[PDB]
Amino acid sequence: QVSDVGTVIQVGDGIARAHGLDNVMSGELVEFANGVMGMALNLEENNVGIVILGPYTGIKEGDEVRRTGRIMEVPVGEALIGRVVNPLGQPVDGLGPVETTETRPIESPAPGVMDRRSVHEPLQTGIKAIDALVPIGRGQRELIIGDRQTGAASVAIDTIINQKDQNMISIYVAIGQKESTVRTVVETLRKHGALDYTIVVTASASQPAPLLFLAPYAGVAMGEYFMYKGKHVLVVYAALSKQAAAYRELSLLLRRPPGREAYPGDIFYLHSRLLERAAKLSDAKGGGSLTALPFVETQAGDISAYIPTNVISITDGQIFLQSDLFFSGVRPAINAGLSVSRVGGAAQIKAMKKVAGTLRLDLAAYRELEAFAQFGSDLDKATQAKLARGARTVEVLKQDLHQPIPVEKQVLIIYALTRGFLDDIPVEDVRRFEKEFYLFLDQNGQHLLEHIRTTKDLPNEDDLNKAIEAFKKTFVVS
Amino acid sequence: QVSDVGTVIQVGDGIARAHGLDNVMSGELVEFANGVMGMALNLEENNVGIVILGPYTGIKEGDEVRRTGRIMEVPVGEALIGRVVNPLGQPVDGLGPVETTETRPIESPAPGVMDRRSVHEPLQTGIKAIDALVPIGRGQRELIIGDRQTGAASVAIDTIINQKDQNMISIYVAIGQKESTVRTVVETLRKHGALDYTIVVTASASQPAPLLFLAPYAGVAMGEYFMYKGKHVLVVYAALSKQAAAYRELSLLLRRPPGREAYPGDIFYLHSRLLERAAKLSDAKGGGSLTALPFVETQAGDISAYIPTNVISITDGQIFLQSDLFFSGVRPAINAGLSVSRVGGAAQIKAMKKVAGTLRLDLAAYRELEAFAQFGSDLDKATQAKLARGARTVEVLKQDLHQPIPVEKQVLIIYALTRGFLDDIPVEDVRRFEKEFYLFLDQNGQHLLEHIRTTKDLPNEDDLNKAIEAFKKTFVVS
Amino acid sequence: MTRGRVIQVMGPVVDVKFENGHLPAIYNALKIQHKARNENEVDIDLTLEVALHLGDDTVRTIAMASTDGLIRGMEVIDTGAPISVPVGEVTLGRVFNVLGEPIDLEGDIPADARRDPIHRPAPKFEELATEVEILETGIKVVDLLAPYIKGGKIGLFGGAGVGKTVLIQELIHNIAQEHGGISVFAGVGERTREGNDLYHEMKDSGVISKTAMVFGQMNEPPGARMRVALTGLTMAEYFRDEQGQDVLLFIDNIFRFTQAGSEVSALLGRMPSAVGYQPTLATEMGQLQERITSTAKGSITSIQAIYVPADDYTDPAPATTFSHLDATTNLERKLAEMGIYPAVDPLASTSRALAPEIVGEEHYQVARKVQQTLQRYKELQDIIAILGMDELSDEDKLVVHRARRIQFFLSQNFHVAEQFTGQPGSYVPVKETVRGFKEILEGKYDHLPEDAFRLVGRIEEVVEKAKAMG
Repeated sequence: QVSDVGTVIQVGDGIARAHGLDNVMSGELVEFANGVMGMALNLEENNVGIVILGPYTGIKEGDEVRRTGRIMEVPVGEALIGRVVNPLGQPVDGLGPVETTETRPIESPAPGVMDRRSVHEPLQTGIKAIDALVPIGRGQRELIIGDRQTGAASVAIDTIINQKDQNMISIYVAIGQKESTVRTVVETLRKHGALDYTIVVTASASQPAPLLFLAPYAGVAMGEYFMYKGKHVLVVYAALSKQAAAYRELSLLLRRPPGREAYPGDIFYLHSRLLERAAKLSDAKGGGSLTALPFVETQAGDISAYIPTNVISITDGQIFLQSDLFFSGVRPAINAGLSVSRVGGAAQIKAMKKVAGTLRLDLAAYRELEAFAQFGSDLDKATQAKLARGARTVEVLKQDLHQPIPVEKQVLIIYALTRGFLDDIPVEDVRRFEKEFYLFLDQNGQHLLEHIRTTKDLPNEDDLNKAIEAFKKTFVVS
Repeated sequence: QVSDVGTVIQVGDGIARAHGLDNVMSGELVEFANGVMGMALNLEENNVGIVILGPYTGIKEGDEVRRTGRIMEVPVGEALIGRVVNPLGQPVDGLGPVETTETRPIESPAPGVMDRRSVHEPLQTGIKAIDALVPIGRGQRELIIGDRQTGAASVAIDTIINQKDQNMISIYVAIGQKESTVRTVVETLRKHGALDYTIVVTASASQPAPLLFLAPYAGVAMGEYFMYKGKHVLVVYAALSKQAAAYRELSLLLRRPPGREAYPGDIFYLHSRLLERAAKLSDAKGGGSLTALPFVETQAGDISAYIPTNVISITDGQIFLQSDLFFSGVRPAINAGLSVSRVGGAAQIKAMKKVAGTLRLDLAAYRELEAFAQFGSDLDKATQAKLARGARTVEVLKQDLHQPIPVEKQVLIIYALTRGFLDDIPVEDVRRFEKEFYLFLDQNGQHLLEHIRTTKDLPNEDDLNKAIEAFKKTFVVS
Repeated sequence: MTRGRVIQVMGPVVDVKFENGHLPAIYNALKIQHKARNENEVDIDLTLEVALHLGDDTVRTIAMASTDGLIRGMEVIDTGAPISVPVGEVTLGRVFNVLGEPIDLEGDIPADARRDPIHRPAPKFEELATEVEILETGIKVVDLLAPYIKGGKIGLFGGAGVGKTVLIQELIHNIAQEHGGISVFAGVGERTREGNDLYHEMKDSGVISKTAMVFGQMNEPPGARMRVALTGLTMAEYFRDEQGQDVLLFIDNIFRFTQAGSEVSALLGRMPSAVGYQPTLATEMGQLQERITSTAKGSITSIQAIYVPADDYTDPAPATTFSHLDATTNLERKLAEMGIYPAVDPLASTSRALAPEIVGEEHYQVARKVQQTLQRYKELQDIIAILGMDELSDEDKLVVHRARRIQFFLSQNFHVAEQFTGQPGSYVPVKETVRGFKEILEGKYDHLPEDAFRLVGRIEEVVEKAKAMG
């Protein structure tokens, strides 16, 4: 009777309780007779509280529990790119096993205060509205908050696609999403060719609460390897709201007392410990980076809720999506009223900075001119010109699905919009105008595009104006 | 080995724990040492949680507890008609004992889904408003929800009395009512002469909680006998809310885990098990039926509480009573705006069906324009006509107490009002007009009354118009 | 050994004890058959399912029926596997309770029939379909405005007396006729008489010859009221997998399924979640919905009725359900009062399939045009009801004309309504209905009376009827 190997006592709702295991450490990995991994949380006087990471149907009281001798670990390596794995690091797409050699602990200290560094490089999200009003740096932790069915996932896929050539790895972590949705997302990513530099970690709804709770930590742990080696990483958590729900269920099962809205008081620490690893290292540490874009699901557009407050406190800034404008098919409203990028602004290149101010002012004016000002024709002062120009801006701010616009063409079209060149063409032809504009730049604007791509600054205003005017002459109004 | 005997361990608040009784069944009947009855609820590994069914002050720890071997059962038979009985089956009105020779368990399975037939016969309550707008058919379980002091017991008593001529047997179950109110109700029923076909089951507020918990089940079990003999039964409970309160108190005392509003987990199961035994049997089973009219009281019209919500979800429709209208003076103050009866339509005779719809639309139209009556600036042809029609219809719908109206006279007056024949009578004399019209119809309308009675169909419209014209001519305006 | 004995009874929750080392696994089923040895006993036949292991070789189970008459000491027989339900063509045209025993009087299933476990892991990642498909139902409104996805979940709102049963019957009949796919109805927490009436209606209409029904009545314990949905789903999964054909699955009420889950969790004794619901609400819903998918050789599409508690769209149960839905159709009293069927709302109803990448740019544009025209008509109705058509301009008069024509054309005849009308019904293909709607939008048929657009379906029947009255 040697007690370096445990024995089960109680099993229920995914939580076991083994007896023995004298030399076990808190957080070690234990594997049952079935082959299911397990977490060891509480080391009481006699028994050990075990959390089961998988199907607990087959584990019966009286089974034997073994030790592995390793703290919570995840396989990491270059071979992981292009695969789909569960949070434990096992492939779920078939295609053979994975050849990994190194691992990293799930819980690791975040970089210290001296190690970090102020972020100064842009992250081209390929969306005109975002890159104009709410720019994102390469070390930021920006929240994207909105209701359901508001194209948030769409934004995620465009952001991942646009990095085709910016030498940046990416990771998409889906929490509580439907398996069919995840499969369609993987298929469209493969179709657009992004699987050469991405990794997908999935945790569907059918999977247990421990896996739902552990997935984001696994994702960021995978990221940290490249981050410390010296590359740049982008990580997109899907539903921190569902992760919080899974943790709440786990807590209430472990008999801990709840707090506000039945949430245990540990939820803020749970979120902060995760998000705080996203930082831009100094040049001495290696020059790496890691940016995150978590989402949150709200009800009826209510920011007051506990989880939105916690995440908005942790994050650098938020991007709000308005549900009402989603009905009109537009890319959901990037509401400039609540959207803010406190860290950003220093990330934007000067070329786009030169115009972002006038876009912000114009959008503020047009949005401030409500339906009361829209009523009637008594508004005969410059308000009519303001309304027409604002309508031009709103029409040009729309985008298609999975259509990343390079920053050069973004700044070109936005300058043409600002400098009055679009004040004459009716608002119904702006989209075709943009399309032919891109074609014209592709066929002739090589000098302008090269200059912007190389110097990150506007070209000669006169030359840009004359090229735009030439396109205007060659354009035909419907 | 103690097998049919046991000793008491703890006492208090009507809850006793006994040691032994190893061969007892859950829900059995247990007799104490001094003759007090008891039912065993919880069967633990060493103690049997017993609930005391009487004055428990006479039981000391160490008392002898005996076994009976009988699942909870109530006396039943034809001798119970015209008596007042507590749920245990004993008379509380003197007048000697009963002669019930057969008993049945209080817990029986409900009739199966293959033994039921769609409801197709009317239940004549004699109240014009409900009989015209929210009809009740035999075999339907309809809920009457209202606040305190809103004539709920009044409506119950009228619909009990009105069954004098038909074949129905009615059972009145008093839960938590004052003994004074129960005595007055019994006396008024005797004076009206309804005691020759009714049974009253009483559980006063002074009685211990288990009796309140058992009263509805005793009533339903008493009714099911006449169910399966082939008759028609109507049963009324006053306080499902108070029964739920008693059960909650019992469960909390027996140390069962609590849920919403400290209610035990199976309160919905209790209510559904009680109410689902009311159905209309198929012809293979004899053709019996049992309709239930439970009452629920809401404080300040809060139908959002747990018990009202559950009963609403269980039952087939609501009849709303309005405190403001009752205070204003409207009797019975039926809120026809919110009341609904899903069974209705098929529950009415053809004569009433041909007339109900027009009056329903008239009330619906008038209800939304009640604010127009403050000013005469109303558009006269439509809006003022609607106001006059609505006032006349409401004044017709008012009624006094303990005077049920036969269906023929109901449909007569409804037809007269619907066909616009009353637009001339002043709105302050319609009640006198109605009484005089009933008198005149009793005088010489016996042919139309007989035709309606024997065919359930409207009489000849020409003769009806001639008779109402004659009465209108002979009437005098005050 | 298989023999075990009872030691604790607390209402619907019962406890068992087994010889050490022979404990049944979780979710298994325990059969109790007893004969009254004397007159102080009652015959009992009860089936329990195992939930928790409390240690000490004891097991905490819940009951599927009344627990009265139980005695501490009865033998308990272990089946060794979760609840088993017959599957195959024998299930069609029958009515079962949660345990797979027929409720009707047609007779007992032979014991040799193949049976399957209730609980089952969700289909793996590999087996899922790689693209989205559109389910062509043949009902003009739904395949135009709010299309149904092969393998998706569809929410259905609406109260009583609106034609919900008629719509269900029409969907079942059309799907059977045009796809060779059976359908299964699962009445979670239904009213008994309403279920009986639905059964009678279906039997009279003749739809029941190609369906299988599972009924869980409101008088059943929470265990059965939870497991009825799962047994219906495992009935449908056999047809999805072995037969390789598209199937339809209905659920009478899912909010009641969640409520039963909460009640059983409270009985088990876990601390309640936010509004008193069980902590495991999300994972229970996930384990239910995740098996309704579309694989490489079949599909299951689900039509689920939802009742919102206290009319609050942010309640946890409606929120959790809406996290899964793909489309929504709303049934309206007003459209019911007007001579329009199936009285589905053309504005409140919505979908996820309404995108050019799925249905096509032409279909999308036609749908958007219809939406905006109907919205404009709704806006003008309020002023027109008080001002008369005189103040309406020529363009708005044309808009009102076209909107009335469109709104009346949205109606359809049904194969179901033949028993009361005589119209042989219609099955309108998507291409035909979109072409007809575009042509009506173009104004080609503005000279016809509006009543010629009433109950035809295809666009040719419109002109034939119009010629019929001349």
